[PDB]
Amino acid sequence: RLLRIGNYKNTKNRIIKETKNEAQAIAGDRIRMFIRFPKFLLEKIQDPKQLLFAVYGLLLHEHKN
RNA sequence: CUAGUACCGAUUGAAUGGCUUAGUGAGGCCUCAGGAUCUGCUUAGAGUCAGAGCGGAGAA
Repeated sequence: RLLRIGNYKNTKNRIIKETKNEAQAIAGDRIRMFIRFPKFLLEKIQDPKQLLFAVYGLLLHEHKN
């Protein structure tokens, strides 16, 4: 069930090279983003003028143990 | 499998520079012309009323 990689180096840089090529929105774009968000967590959101709220992308397999 | 290194070699792709055939050529300067306008003199208008004629300067 665990992911196994072999050459970490050759996998790492190969993945990055594709990702910049497949980019849909790029630096300096104005964007709206729609996130499938479980509504019960909404109680934890704070006013973004008082508290920093930030969003990060993930690379393909980074979710796998 | 990755790295490096060079060779051709495809589009002139897409540019920069030297030499070169043919053709064209801005601008000011010199020179042949032109004469919007302004103005002096003169017999002459009326007793400024005009006209004519002889000069000087001079922009496009």
